[PDB]
Amino acid sequence: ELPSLEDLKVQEVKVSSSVLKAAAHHYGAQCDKPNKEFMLCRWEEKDPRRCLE
Amino acid sequence: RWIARTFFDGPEKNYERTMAILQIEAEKAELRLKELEVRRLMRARGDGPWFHYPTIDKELIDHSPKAT
Repeated sequence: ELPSLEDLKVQEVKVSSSVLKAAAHHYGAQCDKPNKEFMLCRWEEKDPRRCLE
Repeated sequence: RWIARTFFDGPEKNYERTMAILQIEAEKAELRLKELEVRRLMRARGDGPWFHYPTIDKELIDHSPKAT
C-alpha cells in the first residue's frame, strides 16, 4: 500500500473550537487561494496520498 | 418420335437441369455446415455478433460528484 511517513502531518492544528471556526465565514473570502488549490487537487486526484503538501 | 414431342422433356433437360439443382444444393449444404462451425466457435468465445449476452451499460455517469 505504501502510506506517508510519521512526520508528514503538519504541527499546530485544531487549536480553535468547532463553533469558533463557524463563527467567522470571512475565512472563505480571505485566505481562499490555498484552500482552492487543495480542493482542485482532490477532484483531479482522489487519493489523499498525493495531495498532502 | 411423336411421344418425344409435347409429352417428353428430353435427354438435354435433367442433364443441364438437376446439375443446377445440385449447384444450389452444394451451396445449401456447405453454408449450413459453415453455420454449424461458426456457432460452435461464437458461443464458446465472445468474438463476433452472434450469441452475445447483453452488457450492463455503455454510459451512465461521468459528472463531478461530492465524493471524498
